[PDB]
Amino acid sequence: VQTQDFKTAVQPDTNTAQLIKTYSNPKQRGDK
Repeated sequence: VQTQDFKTAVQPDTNTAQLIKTYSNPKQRGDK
């Protein structure tokens, strides 16, 4: 997966979030 540019209160960048994204939404762009 791709890390987000900055962390946000509503969507922080966490390891479990990326693990979930590996199958829920892999082709996601971290650009903001």
